[PDB]
Amino acid sequence: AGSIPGRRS
Amino acid sequence: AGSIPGRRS
Amino acid sequence: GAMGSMERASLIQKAKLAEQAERYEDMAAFMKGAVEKGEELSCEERNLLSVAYKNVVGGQRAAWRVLSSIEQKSNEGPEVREYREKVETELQGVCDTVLGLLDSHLIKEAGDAESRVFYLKMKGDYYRYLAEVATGDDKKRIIDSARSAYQEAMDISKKEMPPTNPIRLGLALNFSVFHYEIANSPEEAISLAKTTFDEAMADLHTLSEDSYKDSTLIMQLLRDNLTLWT
Amino acid sequence: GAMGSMERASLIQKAKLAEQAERYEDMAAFMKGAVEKGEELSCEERNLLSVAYKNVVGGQRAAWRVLSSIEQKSNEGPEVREYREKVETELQGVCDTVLGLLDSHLIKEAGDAESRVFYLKMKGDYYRYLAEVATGDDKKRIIDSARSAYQEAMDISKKEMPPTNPIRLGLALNFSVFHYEIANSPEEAISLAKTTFDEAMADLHTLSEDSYKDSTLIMQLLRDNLTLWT
Ligand SMILES: *Cc1ccc(C(=O)N2CCC(C#N)CC2)cc1
Ligand SMILES: *Cc1ccc(C(=O)N2CCC(C#N)CC2)cc1
Ligand SMILES: [Cl-]
Ligand SMILES: [Cl-]
Repeated sequence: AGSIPGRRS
Repeated sequence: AGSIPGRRS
Repeated sequence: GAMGSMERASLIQKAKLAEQAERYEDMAAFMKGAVEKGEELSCEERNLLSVAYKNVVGGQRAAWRVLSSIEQKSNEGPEVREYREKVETELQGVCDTVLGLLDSHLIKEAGDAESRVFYLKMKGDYYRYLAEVATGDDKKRIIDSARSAYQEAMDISKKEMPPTNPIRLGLALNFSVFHYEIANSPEEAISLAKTTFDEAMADLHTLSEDSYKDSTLIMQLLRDNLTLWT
Repeated sequence: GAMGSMERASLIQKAKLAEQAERYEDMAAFMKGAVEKGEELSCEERNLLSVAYKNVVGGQRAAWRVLSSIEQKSNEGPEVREYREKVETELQGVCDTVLGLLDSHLIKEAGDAESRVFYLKMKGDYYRYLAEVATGDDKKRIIDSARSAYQEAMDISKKEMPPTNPIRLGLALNFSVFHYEIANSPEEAISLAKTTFDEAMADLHTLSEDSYKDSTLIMQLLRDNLTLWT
C-alpha cells in the first residue's frame, strides 16, 4: 500500500 | 570518467 | 536552537539548496530552524518542511524494515536486535521532533483550512510512523492519536475543500493506508479510497488543465491501492 | 572512541547489517570502531571499511558538485557559498578521518601485498577527494600526496600481483582517473588504462571462471573510460 510519496518538492 | 564504484560489498 | 543565529529567509533558501543536493537531514534541520523562528509557514514552506522530514523518516523506516526482517528470521547474538533498537530509537526521535513542531506551535496558529488540514495530516502521519514500530503499553494510544489527527483533518477537509483538492486527496490516501496497515480495517480503507476517488472524478470538470494534472496524479495513487486491495 | 565499549566482532556484524540497511554512516562508524580496536583487518573487513566510507564521501561529493554548480551559476546572497562550504568542510572531515585510520595504524602494520596495496589505494583515493575541492596554498601538496600513495601502490602491485588481480586493476583504474581529472595528464591516463587493460587481457587464460568474471568486470570499467577519453 502506497502513501503519499511526498519526497520531492 | 568512472572510478571504482565500490559501493557494494 | 542550532539555527537560532541564522536568518529565517537564509534557512528557507538553504532548505531549498539541500533538497537540490538530496541532503534531506540538512533540509530538515534548516526547516526546523525556520519553524522555530515562530512565524507561520507559507504553502511552499509547509511543503519544504513536509518533504524534508518525509525523506528522513522514510529512510529510517526502510532501514527499520530491513533489520526487523533479519531479526524475525533469526528468531525462527544480541546484535541484530540491538541495531534494530538503535534505528528504531532514532526514528522515534525524528517523529517526536516533528510532532513537537506541530504542537509548538504550528497547529494552534493555523486557522486557514489549507494550513490546518496540512498540519493535522502530518500529525496523523508521524503518529502512524510511531505506530508502525510500537509494541508495548502505548501502541493503542499511539494508534488513537493517529486516528484522531486524521479524523479532525478529514472533518475540516470535507467542509472546507473541494473533493479534488490535492491535500484533501492525499489526506484520504494516507488515512486509508492507516486503516489498512495500522488499524486492521481493510474494509474501511477500501471504502474511503473508493468514495474519495469517485467524488474527485465527479469534480474534475471544474478544474484547469494544471489543476486536473495535480488531482488526477493523486487519484491514481488511490486507484493503485484499490487495485492492490481488491 | 564512541565504539570503545563494543566488541570487535559485534562492530563487524553491525557493519554488515548497516550495509544491508543502506545505513552507510552507521557502517562507517562501526568500521572505524573496528579499526580502532588495533588489530589488522581481514580481506572481507578491509572491503567493509572501504565500501562504508566510499558511500559516505560519495554522497558528499555528489552534493558538493550540485552546490558548486549552483554557486558558479550565481557568479556569472552568501547562502549558496556558505552551504557549499559547510558540505565541503564535512567532506574534508570524513577524508581526514579515513586518512587518519590509514596512518594510525593500518598502513604501517600491512605487510602483505594485498593489504598494503589496498590501503595505499585508499590513501590515494581520499587525497584525490581532498584535491577535488582544494583551491588554496595546499592544492599542489594534496595532489602530490595522492600521486605518491598511488605510485607506491602501483610499484608494489606490479611486483607482487598478477595483472588480472582486481585490486591491481582497480588501483590502475583510479590512478588513471587521478591523471585525467586531477593532474591534467589525459595522455598518462589513457596510456595507463590501455596498458593495464592489455596486460590483463593476456593473463585471463590463467583464471578460473569466477576469477575471470571478477577481472573482466573491472577491465570493462577501464574500457568505458578509454571510450570516453578517445
Ligand atoms: C499531503 C500531500 C498531498 C498531496 C501532495 C501533492 O500534491 N504532491 C506530492 C506527491 C507528488 C506525487 N506523486 C505530487 C505532488 C503533497 C502532500
Ligand atoms: C579498489 C578495488 C578494486 C576492485 C574492487 C572489486 O573487485 N569490486 C568492487 C566494484 C564492483 C563493481 N563493479 C566489483 C567488485 C574493489 C575495490
Ligand atoms: Cl547498535
Ligand atoms: Cl550553512
